[PDB]
Amino acid sequence: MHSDLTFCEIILMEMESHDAAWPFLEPVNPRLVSGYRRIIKNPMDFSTMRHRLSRGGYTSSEEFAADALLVFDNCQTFNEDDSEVGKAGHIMRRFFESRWEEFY
Ligand SMILES: CCc1c(C(=O)N2CCNCC2)[nH]c(C)c1C(C)=O
Ligand SMILES: [Mg+2]
Repeated sequence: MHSDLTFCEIILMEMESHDAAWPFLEPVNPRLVSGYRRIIKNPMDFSTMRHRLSRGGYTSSEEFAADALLVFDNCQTFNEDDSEVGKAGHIMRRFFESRWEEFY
């Protein structure tokens, strides 16, 4: 588990500092985004994952991956692939997938 969570801290650090991370560093404000609340049932973002890691809320690295993948599933559900947020989400999703795979 210490091995699991060490990897999680590395990959989240790397995602938080990525150029394409800007749509995911804070929760979407649904008051500012028409339709977000109706369409996205389980919002997720990097600061929520950071907060959860800080309070010890992740037991395994599979839990952590489920949150990361939820970020990018939400992104592809709500944003067009050719939108600014959609393009950034594909960059971040490919980064995470490839980085997760050269560990496990
Ligand atoms: C276009 C709105 C949007 C942002 C976004 O612009 N920001 C993230 C929140 N903090 C400020 C910047 N991020 C996402 C994942 C979305 C949507 C609708 O999926
Ligand atoms: Mg693949």
